[PDB]
Amino acid sequence: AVDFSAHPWKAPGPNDSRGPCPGLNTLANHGFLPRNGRNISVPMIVKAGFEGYNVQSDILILAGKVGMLTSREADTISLEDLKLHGTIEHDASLSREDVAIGDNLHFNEAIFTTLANSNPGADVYNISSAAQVQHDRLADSVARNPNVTNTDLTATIRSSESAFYLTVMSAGDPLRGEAPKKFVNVFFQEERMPIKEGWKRSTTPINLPLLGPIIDRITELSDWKPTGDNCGAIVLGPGL
Amino acid sequence: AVDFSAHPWKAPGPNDSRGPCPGLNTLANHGFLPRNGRNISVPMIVKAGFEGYNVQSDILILAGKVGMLTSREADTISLEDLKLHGTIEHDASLSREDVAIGDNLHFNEAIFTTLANSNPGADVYNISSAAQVQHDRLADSVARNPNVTNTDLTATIRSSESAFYLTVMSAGDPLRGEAPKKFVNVFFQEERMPIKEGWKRSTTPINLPLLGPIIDRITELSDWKPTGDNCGAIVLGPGL
Ligand code: HEM
Ligand code: HEM
Ligand SMILES: C[C@]12C=CC(=O)C=C1CC[C@@H]1[C@@H]2C(=O)C[C@@]2(C)[C@H]1CC[C@]2(O)/C(O)=C\O
Ligand SMILES: C[C@]12C=CC(=O)C=C1CC[C@@H]1[C@@H]2C(=O)C[C@@]2(C)[C@H]1CC[C@]2(O)/C(O)=C\O
Ligand SMILES: *[C@@H]1O[C@H](CO)[C@@H](O)[C@H](O)[C@H]1NC(C)=O
Ligand SMILES: *[C@@H]1O[C@H](CO)[C@@H](O)[C@H](O)[C@H]1NC(C)=O
Ligand SMILES: *[C@@H]1O[C@H](CO)[C@@H](O)[C@H](O)[C@H]1NC(C)=O
Ligand SMILES: *[C@@H]1O[C@H](CO)[C@@H](O)[C@H](O)[C@H]1NC(C)=O
Ligand SMILES: *[C@@H]1O[C@H](CO)[C@@H](O)[C@H](O)[C@H]1NC(C)=O
Ligand SMILES: *[C@@H]1O[C@H](CO)[C@@H](O)[C@H](O)[C@H]1NC(C)=O
Ligand SMILES: [Mg+2]
Ligand SMILES: [Mg+2]
Repeated sequence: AVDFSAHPWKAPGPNDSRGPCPGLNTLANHGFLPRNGRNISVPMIVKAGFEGYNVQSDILILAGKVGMLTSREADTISLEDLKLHGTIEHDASLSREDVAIGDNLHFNEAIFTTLANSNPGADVYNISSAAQVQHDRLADSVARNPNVTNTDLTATIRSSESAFYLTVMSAGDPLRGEAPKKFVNVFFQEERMPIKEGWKRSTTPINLPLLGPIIDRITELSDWKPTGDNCGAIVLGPGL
Repeated sequence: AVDFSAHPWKAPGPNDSRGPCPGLNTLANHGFLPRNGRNISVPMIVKAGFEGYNVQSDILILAGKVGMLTSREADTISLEDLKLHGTIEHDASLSREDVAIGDNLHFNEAIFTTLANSNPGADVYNISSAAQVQHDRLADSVARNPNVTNTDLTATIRSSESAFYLTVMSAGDPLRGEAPKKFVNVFFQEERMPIKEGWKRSTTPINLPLLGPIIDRITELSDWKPTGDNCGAIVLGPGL
């Protein structure tokens, strides 16, 4: 049971911390996480992701504790902290620029155009369109960023993020790996749950067993290859 | 106010969780951390390390949050969880065996002999002896472990651990980078604060600024070289 009327969307104020993740930013914009985007713990993320999206603790504990590395605090982050390049934040994002050549934090409409224009002739994004977008975004980074980092780990994270927008913003069973364009576009562009537009929280739990085959299929269709060393080493904290 | 007399050493029972770290095990054995070694958060580690050893939050937050990755819980570990190979736990330990050829968890006297016999003719261990021990322990792993991992990261972690025993178990200013053998031996062999033997908590804070030059000097004197892969990629969670 969750009451979305008790969780209205509100635009972030000037002192509200927001990060590179539309998932967490949207939860904050609805007060499932603190609207100020600060002093956020893994337990808070677990609860917020469950209440807002029906995303389960398996993925949120795993990703959450990696995310905690990005702050200087014992057990919390600000959402903006997650911009730390090379922990989770990576090149060839769907809606942000690469840090070496631009802003790796804020939503960018020109970057988002690739996703927005994907799956022409359908009213949904799906696994094949998501894979094509990942292929095109990586090619863009390889072309324009001489410092691009593209590893097994970044590629897996990227497919996980695509799987997230396909599942959390779904109309039908998230298993199907497709989501209305109208829902996904609001998610990214406004960091809002598209309630007025007809979206409802999944009644099916979204967990690693559900996401895994979607992730693997997106990767397979994306015609991916590693770059350089292919070293999957994360940055372990800020300012090292 | 911290009262060391209210923190007696007690040997762990068979179901009290202990890990590969003598620093955290000793805090547990004195009740600065829970004696059962479970349900331990980074704030708890920060407070325990301050109270017991005068180790500051900078290093304990950084290491603590990496250590949290080893459990399946949102914000706690058991001490035994820290044995997870390739997060922090590494080959060429001072007092444990390499996981591929033995027990990477428990104190082992035969391994410890190298450290115990270091700095002949003196009643202290110091930076040069610590470096010699690291050189010899790595050589042992290269000789006997077909799955040996030796990277910049493991080498740095090893120097950090040597810097910890030299500073936390010091008699004089921890700056000096030397510790009585009688104190360090009790620390490793019994995971006890050597209070009866004359040890007292440092009155000087032990933080990254203090440890950094000690760590770097231990590395430099150890005649360390890359041997293979050199990708400092940590394991991000259990059972992946
Ligand atoms: C709650 C469900 C979640 C959803 C639905 C979600 C969704 C997404 C999506 C779609 C992106 C890609 C943005 C892009 O490429 O432009 C993303 C990026 C990101 N997410 Fe999440 N996320 C969730 C949870 C988390 C958690 C728990 C963390 C914890 C650290 C996190 C950290 C990030 C980071 C750092 C990025 C930036 C990666 C990059 O594009 O460079 N997310 N998220
Ligand atoms: C800050 C939180 C801490 C975490 C998460 C942590 C974790 C660990 C881990 C996982 C190991 C095993 C590495 C290996 O040898 O394979 C280790 C070793 C060690 N730790 Fe800690 N530690 C912490 C704090 C401390 C403190 C405060 C001290 C102070 C005494 C300390 C001293 C040591 C020493 C001397 C070793 C080396 C043991 C050996 O090589 O046999 N640690 N630590
Ligand atoms: C992408 C992800 C999930 C969504 C997100 O926004 C941030 C992250 C960062 C950590 C990722 C995580 C996963 O989805 C699971 C990953 C990708 C993990 C690191 C390795 C991992 O645990 C794995 O090897 C199997 O999935
Ligand atoms: C080993 C350590 C501590 C324990 C742990 O589980 C994880 C790490 C990784 C990063 C280490 C950190 C330190 O303790 C301080 C170090 C070693 C740092 C990298 C360089 C460093 O910041 C330094 O002081 C000298 O270069
Ligand atoms: C909350 O975060 C701020 C930084 O935004 C930090 O100064 C403060 O100590 C944090 N509080 C905790 C311990 O949760
Ligand atoms: C990119 O790599 C070059 C070396 O190839 C380096 O000199 C430069 O500083 C890097 N730039 C960034 C932004 O990391
Ligand atoms: C995605 O939709 C397009 C257009 O409707 C279709 O051609 C394609 O086969 C779909 N892919 C998947 C994986 O369903
Ligand atoms: C673990 O610690 C938390 C926080 O103090 C507490 O609420 C919980 O009940 C504890 N669990 C156990 C098994 O003791
Ligand atoms: C360590 O002690 C030995 C023996 O007393 C001495 O020869 C050596 O120079 C010392 N090294 C340092 C760094 O103090
Ligand atoms: C360890 O090394 C042996 C011998 O080279 C090899 O057969 C085995 O697969 C290795 N195991 C690991 C942990 O990779
Ligand atoms: Mg990015
Ligand atoms: Mg070890």
